[PDB]
Amino acid sequence: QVQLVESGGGVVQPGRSLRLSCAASGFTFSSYAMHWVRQAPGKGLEWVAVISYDGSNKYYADSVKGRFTISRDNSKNTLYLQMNSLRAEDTAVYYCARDGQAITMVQGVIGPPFDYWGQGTLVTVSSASTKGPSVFPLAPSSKSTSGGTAALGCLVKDYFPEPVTVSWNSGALTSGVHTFPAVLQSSGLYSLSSVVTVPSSSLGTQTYICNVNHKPSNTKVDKKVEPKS
Amino acid sequence: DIQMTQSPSSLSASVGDRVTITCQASQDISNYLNWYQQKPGKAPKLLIYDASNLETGVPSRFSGSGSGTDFTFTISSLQPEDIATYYCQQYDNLPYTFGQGTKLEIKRTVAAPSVFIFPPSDEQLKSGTASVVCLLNNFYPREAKVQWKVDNALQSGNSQESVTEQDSKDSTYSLSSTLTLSKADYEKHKVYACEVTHQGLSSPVTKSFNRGEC
Amino acid sequence: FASVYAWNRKRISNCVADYSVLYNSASFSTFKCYGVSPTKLNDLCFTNVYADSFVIRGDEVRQIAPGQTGKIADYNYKLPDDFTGCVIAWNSNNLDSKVGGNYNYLYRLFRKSNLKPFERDISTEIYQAGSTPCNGVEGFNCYFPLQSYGFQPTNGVGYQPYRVVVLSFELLHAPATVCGPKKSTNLVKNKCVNFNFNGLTGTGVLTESNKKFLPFQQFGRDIADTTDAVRDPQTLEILDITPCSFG
Amino acid sequence: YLYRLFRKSNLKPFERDISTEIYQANCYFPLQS
Ligand SMILES: *[C@@H]1O[C@H](CO)[C@@H](O[C@@H]2O[C@H](CO)[C@@H](O)[C@H](O)[C@H]2NC(C)=O)[C@H](O)[C@H]1NC(C)=O
Repeated sequence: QVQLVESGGGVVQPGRSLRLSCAASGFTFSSYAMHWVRQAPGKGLEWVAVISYDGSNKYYADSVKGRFTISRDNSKNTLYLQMNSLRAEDTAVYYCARDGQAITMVQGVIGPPFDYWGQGTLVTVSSASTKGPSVFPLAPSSKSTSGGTAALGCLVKDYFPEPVTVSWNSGALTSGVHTFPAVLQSSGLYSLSSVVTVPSSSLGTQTYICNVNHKPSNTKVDKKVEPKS
Repeated sequence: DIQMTQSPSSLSASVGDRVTITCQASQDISNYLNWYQQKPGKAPKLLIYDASNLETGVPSRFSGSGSGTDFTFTISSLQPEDIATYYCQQYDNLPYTFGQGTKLEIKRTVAAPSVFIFPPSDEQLKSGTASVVCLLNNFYPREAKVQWKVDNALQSGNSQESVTEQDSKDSTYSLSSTLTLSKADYEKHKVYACEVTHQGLSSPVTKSFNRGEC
Repeated sequence: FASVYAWNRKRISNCVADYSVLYNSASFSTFKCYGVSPTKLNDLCFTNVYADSFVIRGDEVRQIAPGQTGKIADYNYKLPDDFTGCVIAWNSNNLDSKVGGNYNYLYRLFRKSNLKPFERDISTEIYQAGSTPCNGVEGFNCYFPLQSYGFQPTNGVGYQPYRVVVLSFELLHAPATVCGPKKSTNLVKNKCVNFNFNGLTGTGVLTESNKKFLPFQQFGRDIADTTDAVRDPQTLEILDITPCSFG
Repeated sequence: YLYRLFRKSNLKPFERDISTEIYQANCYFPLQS
């Protein structure tokens, strides 16, 4: 039925070039329109580009022009966005959606616009490689202790390849375990810290080992957190 | 041809209420638009074509009002699985502008944070840098302030925060602020303090340690 | 049918209109009456009835009403704010929608100013959105003003074509015009009845007579000017009228 | 304040009619908000 799949995004340096892929399924592809829409992470949506039923009607946006181009395959139900002259600023997640209501574009008005069956992101940093993650244990302390509970955690910092995970005791503790959103430094590398609270009677008593796994690389390290010396 | 829309962004209410979002449109009157919801960690979703007339599947708690230059989304009878963003797209030209979004948040009883400060680990001081973490645990009003102080000097421009999604169990937030220094500059001061301000605190709480005191 | 941007306009005139065959036909998906509720149409008389005809989408039938806005009511077909007639609409997916798209049903989507009620505009000048003059060629901010519904048989309801007819009863200042079909029934003589011949109203007993009117004469009356005979308008026979016994 | 009913009775004086059986034959209802 009607659903879309997307691929072709990743990590590349600025100034380079990349083409995307927006494929269709179900419906007749060569009758509809196809949109391109994006959002920088933590910002709002923004319409990027559009083309008719392969009728060469772009009508690009501001700045975008002269850097972007649209190419759809009506015979294979796919669509490609190729971008050149990157800015190290158009790193985002990207979506393609169908339209049937434009004016100088697709013949006849049909159905609702923007049915939104896409996904797919693209990183444009200078990290290139997968800067391994450096781990420290943040010890439980009386400055973190209050009454019945005290908090301890693990700080995993300085890595580029965004998807990284830290578990507690091989996935055992689910109470109080809270991993905070990674932060992007000026150096260009990410960093985060995951913390969990545990009864203050149990400072060192049981096992609290953070399991750090970095999937783009192959890093796997277990770090124990104990009260301060 | 340049147009833009507005929104009363970042609202908050409780279960079983009525909300309103007003997308006022720019000059050059238009003709109906749309209303999208976006659960984070996923793709957006259509809810109402131009003006009104929702689609299928929607649980029919939604309504628009399209009369020229000022449209109002109106949801009646809130439901505990309908908190997301809400961006409205306006069409009828070359550049299809958008709104700004509207973050939604439930209502919970004022809860003060547990605060905790962590000094840098000895392993990191070998490497030549010092991260000083300060944690704020569970808390409704997210409008919390984290003031770092080093030897009683308020520190500006060497910290970063992040905050968790509102907790599905107790509807609280948690916040982590990281202060980053060089080993050299770290070793130049003594007291590291983290002063948290929050509505559930009658006066701010400071957690602090003294570099080099077991 | 006729497009939505150039609707038709038939001026129904002196006739016998039976809005009951309309009202009860149950084939209409929408039958709203505004100036006058529907059942009392076959009991009133006006000067002129106009009938306008066109074809729109399915969910655009709510802009054919007094006091609405939208691309249809703004500049395609505007109804005055004290409308009097009725609006009728029915789905026509099988007639007007054809596989591959029926691109012969257009509508206007740009105009300088909203229409006056019952005003019509079939021009085809290149619209000019921005300040730059257009000089009869397309381009940015220079748009062709007509779009076409591409109707297709596999469209969800609310995108299938609906045919619409707007009846507008008007009353200028003439002497009369079209009205409903006055009822009638069999007759019965030799009994005190309440009769009514064309508007001659009375009560009494009707017998057959030995008078002879003149072909243009429709009823008789005696000295003191009481009606004592009548002609009935279907047999062309004259009947004596006698008051019903009293004392 | 759900007033404005419509019926057959035409309501000879000082009587009031309360009931709901629909004037739907698209659809109608003898009540209006
Ligand atoms: C009115 O219409 C009826 C038929 O609908 C006419 O009735 C006929 O009258 C003639 C006499 O001239 C008879 O021979 C026929 O048998 C009648 N037919 C029926 C079906 O009734 C009547 O003549 C008409 N009168 C006028 C004035 O038009």
